[PDB]
Amino acid sequence: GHSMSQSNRELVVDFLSYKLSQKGYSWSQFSDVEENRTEAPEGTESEMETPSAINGNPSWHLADEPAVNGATGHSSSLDAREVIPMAAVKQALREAGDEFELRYRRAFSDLTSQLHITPGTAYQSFEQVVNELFRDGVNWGRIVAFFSFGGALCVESVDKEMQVLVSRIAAWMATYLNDHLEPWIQENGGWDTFVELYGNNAAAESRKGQER
Repeated sequence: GHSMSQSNRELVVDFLSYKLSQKGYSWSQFSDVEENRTEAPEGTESEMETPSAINGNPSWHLADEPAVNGATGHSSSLDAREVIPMAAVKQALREAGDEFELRYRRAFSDLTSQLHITPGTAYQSFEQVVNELFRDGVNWGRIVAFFSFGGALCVESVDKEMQVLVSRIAAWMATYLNDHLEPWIQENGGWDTFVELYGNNAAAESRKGQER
């Protein structure tokens, strides 16, 4: 709870909704909130019945097939006018985040049963499987593999009826940064520097003057 704990949490749900647009997932369950109230305490354990279930999804192949983009400018929505690394990193993590997982589409199959997302201790098992490819997460464009890793299990939410795991999979992904994963991030200037580094498409306009 410093100053980037809740600011770096909104940008995680931004690219998440852009990737669930091609899949066909309804984000109305996250806005209403009915799985984190009186549905299941700490998490549901009636979802995991067999390991031969969470490893296949009929909506895990929609990215490069339905009109693929070769990065022409995703930061054309203009969201860096709000200032602060929260709403400004919305399009910054879209031209390098949504586009990143749009090229190779989805190479994840048995990834749902690899980390296992069902109980409340699914966070510790998630940090072990993602750490295998997080050995080179020192660059601003290499840390994107961490966000796209926890954004591929959002399709198995409506398939296994576990809408409680999709509302917390993007929550612990943002808290992990504020925990101890912010060495070179806080050294430069949070995630605000990432907006003027990768997504400089909206920064090349030099704004206009909506303040004065």
